[PDB]
Amino acid sequence: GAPIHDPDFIGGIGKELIVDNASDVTSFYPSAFQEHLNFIPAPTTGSGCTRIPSFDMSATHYCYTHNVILSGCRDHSHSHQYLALGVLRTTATGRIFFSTLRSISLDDTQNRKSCSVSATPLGCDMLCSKVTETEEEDYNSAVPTLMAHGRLGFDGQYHEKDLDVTTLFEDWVANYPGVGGGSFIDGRVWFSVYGGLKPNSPSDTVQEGKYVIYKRYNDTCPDEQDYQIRMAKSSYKPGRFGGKRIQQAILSIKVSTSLGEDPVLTVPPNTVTLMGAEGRILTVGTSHFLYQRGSSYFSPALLYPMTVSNKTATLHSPYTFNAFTRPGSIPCQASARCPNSCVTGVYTDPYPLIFYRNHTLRGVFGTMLDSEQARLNPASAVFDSTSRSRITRVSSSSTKAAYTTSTCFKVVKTNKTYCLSIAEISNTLFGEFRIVPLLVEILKND
Amino acid sequence: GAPIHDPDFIGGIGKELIVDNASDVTSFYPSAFQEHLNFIPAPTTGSGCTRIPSFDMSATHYCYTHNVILSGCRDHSHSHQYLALGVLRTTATGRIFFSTLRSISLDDTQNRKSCSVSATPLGCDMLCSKVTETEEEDYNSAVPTLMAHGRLGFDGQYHEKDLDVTTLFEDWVANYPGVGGGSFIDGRVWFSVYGGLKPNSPSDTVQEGKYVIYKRYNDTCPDEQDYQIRMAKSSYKPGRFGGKRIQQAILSIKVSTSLGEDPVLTVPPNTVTLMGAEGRILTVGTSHFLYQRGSSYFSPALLYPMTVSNKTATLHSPYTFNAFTRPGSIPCQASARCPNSCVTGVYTDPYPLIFYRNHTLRGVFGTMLDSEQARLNPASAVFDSTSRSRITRVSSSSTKAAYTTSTCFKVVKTNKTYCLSIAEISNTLFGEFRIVPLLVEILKND
Ligand SMILES: CO[C@@H]1O[C@H](CS[C@]2(C(=O)O)C[C@H](O)[C@@H](NC(C)=O)[C@H]([C@H](O)[C@H](O)CO)O2)[C@H](O)[C@H](O)[C@H]1O
Ligand SMILES: CO[C@@H]1O[C@H](CS[C@]2(C(=O)O)C[C@H](O)[C@@H](NC(C)=O)[C@H]([C@H](O)[C@H](O)CO)O2)[C@H](O)[C@H](O)[C@H]1O
Ligand SMILES: CC(=O)N[C@H]1[C@H]([C@H](O)[C@H](O)CO)OC(C(=O)O)=C[C@@H]1O
Ligand SMILES: CC(=O)N[C@H]1[C@H]([C@H](O)[C@H](O)CO)OC(C(=O)O)=C[C@@H]1O
Repeated sequence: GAPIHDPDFIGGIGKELIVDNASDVTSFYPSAFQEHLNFIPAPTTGSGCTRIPSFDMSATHYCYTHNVILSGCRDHSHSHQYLALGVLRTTATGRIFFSTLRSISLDDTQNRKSCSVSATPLGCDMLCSKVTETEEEDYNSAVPTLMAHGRLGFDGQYHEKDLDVTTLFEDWVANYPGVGGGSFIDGRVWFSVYGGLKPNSPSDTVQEGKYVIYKRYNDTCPDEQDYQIRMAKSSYKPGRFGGKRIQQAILSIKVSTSLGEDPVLTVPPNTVTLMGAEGRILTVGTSHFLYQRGSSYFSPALLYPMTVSNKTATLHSPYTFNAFTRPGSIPCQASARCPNSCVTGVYTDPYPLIFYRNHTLRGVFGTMLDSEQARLNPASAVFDSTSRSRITRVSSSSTKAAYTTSTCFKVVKTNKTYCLSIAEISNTLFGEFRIVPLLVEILKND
Repeated sequence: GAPIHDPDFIGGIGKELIVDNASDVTSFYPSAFQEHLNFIPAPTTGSGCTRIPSFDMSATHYCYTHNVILSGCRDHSHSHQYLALGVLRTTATGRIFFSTLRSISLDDTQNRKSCSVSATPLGCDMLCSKVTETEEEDYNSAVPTLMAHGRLGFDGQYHEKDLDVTTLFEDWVANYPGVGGGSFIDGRVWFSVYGGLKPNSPSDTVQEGKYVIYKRYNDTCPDEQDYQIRMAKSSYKPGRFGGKRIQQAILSIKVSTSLGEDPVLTVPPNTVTLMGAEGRILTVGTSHFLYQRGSSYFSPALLYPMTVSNKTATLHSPYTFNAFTRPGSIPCQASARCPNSCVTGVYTDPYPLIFYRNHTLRGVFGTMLDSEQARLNPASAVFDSTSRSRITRVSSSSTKAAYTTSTCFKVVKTNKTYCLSIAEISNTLFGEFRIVPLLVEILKND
């Protein structure tokens, strides 16, 4: 009898929440922040660093995890992980609360990093990278980044198995997990991923030449056409890692009593994907979406529809929201409209919230950071391809923030739609960051 | 099969930690705060108020609870309690983390306040006072404060039974749990409760003329022996609650599947006890103590030796740790030495740490608010009968704070002793307070 959310939630997890062909996506907006049970551990010392939140939830249980670095967020020697496996429940007065059932600190010699979780029928699958050298150091590591598929079962026990990267990520130099969540689809769990591709490798050659240029809604990038093409053509090998091709990619693994069984990579064509970066594998109802961080020139939040057959996947022309920009360094700030070759941004995923009877997406929820270049002013709101709804603010004052990963669901019992935005926040006295789960109820005008 | 601490801990919970005869109690001291699994939920909204912690850990599991008011700590409207049942575990590296197994939000049609939890073999026993009026108002409500004995079972479910206060606390006008953890002894759960006595009632006339005068160690009170007796006599009828007799008591309930089964109140004779205040029932080894907050004139930490005979217990002359003082308010400041009438102070307890082979208590661990009147600057450390050891600070700046309670334990394996100190700390952005569980390893100078 494995852990399941309370009955008030059954049928309201990971499904298409608001199907309204009439009303305007934006008429829907986030209410003020709600007080729920804060299930994400805060730093217990003045220097402790807790970052990189990853979270997924299936119709039965939810998974969560983050990074813990004793000395400070800058130290990159060792560090452990925190994992949680729980279920949603309600109080007599119908308040909701994330009730973790298994809370453990996974800490041993091995230094995992940038890990992603996903709710599977066995427990909480986690995809990790185990590093020695720094990111910069590893991208030069001719040999591909070491990876391991782990899992925290309903029994509180943890087990993992390193994946044979010398083959799996053969044509790579660096290869880390998208940090965003993974999703379970057809007995398989699909994680996002990116990293470096060994130049001139079989893999590097098919992408060689392939580019793609997504544009802003109302801003037509001036710079001549020949200029834009060439720029994009190179936006896949930024100077940050010495021209190395940072390619997107999606890994799948068979979900069974054997961790890391039947892995399979799927390297989409840059003719459709953009510069590789952190991403999340979403699943709402019957649709699937690959979220990709805006680490390149494109600023608007993206969403590449995903389809699966066999053990591989297929991306498609991305859904986009212009109001959903992210802070980033010039020439790739929040308003950037021209293809360039940078590498910045921050993880801030959009959650599919409103569809059409024809099951096409329309509205999304998530937490952006209003600010051209710096990582400031968290902001929660509903977004359509163009505009933004009334917003709710973490703070009406300038505020330091980081990764924000959202997720919505409904309490059928109290017919209400809630959204969970796990946001990295600045913190005093106890470390650099506090990973707090903001909770909002989706309300609509009249 | 019930939950239980990893074997590395078995034998190191609720026992005498240090048995020394010559070593100076103060030669031991707290390590720098450690980085462990923050198991205490933090606010999630800008106004959420989380206060009044309560902790108790038996040889098998640990219980924890705190209160939560939505609109800010001053609002008296409604409120709900957060609960957690868990056990201690270790990582591959041998680090420790409090792994909670049952995490819930108790919120309903009732308002529970000033609750105290205790680890019973049936789960996590809780005692709360259900309020429908403010404290001042209830201290004038001829009738007794309604209460209930509840319990979060190992299965996750919570159950409670209202007590027949009109008979049980028949001689009281108000009565609440000491907020400080209770203890399980001889098949009954024991809680420290306090409140106001119904003037002229049997329970009240017997404490007539009874008092005690606790003096500081070095200092000496000038005042006449006459002026002293009176002051001490009237310290039990302070002016904050209309001269009512603020009384101290201990409630025992039988631990069984029937909640509230055969409870029994014990009202110690004021020839030994000071004015009624928040308390706690500690059990270290074969020794039972009673901690009494210093809401009256006596500044030093108090630990009343508690012996038990069936359903009733007896108290003895306290152990005073004259260095372990609390912030008061003139004339009852941290330095106070003469008997007076006041209802101030704060909750900051001392856990029985160091013992004589003859079981006599020699030293204690705790965290005091190192100030004279205001509630500022936390500070952890070992305390003997007269002085404080080296100190570990939350911060070296002026830091606002409040309640703090501590429990220590030994990791039999590496034979290392640790003290967990839960303290309400000042917080920013998210609520007026953040309850952070502090962790420290007790060290010996050389
Ligand atoms: C000067 O007017 C202020 O208007 C504020 C609007 S509502 C809200 C917001 O910005 O969304 C609701 C948020 O949940 C709240 N933040 C948190 C963390 O709970 C936010 C803060 O209160 C705001 O940032 C104030 O600093 O407010 C709100 O009514 C303020 O109280 C008004 O003073
Ligand atoms: C203020 O100068 C530094 O003091 C440090 C003392 S140790 C310690 C303390 O106050 O005991 C250890 C505490 O765990 C730590 N606080 C937290 C929350 O982790 C505290 C603060 O880090 C310090 O106080 C800063 O405010 O420090 C130590 O000697 C340092 O080397 C000094 O530079
Ligand atoms: C593997 C790794 O180092 N991840 C880091 C990531 C990375 O630098 C970026 O995705 C460029 O690849 O960025 C950041 C960051 O706060 O922005 C934090 C992550 O820890
Ligand atoms: C029942 C109740 O109200 N308890 C309160 C307690 C009480 O007032 C004291 O024991 C006598 O004054 O004080 C405080 C406080 O920070 O001091 C908080 C508690 O909420």
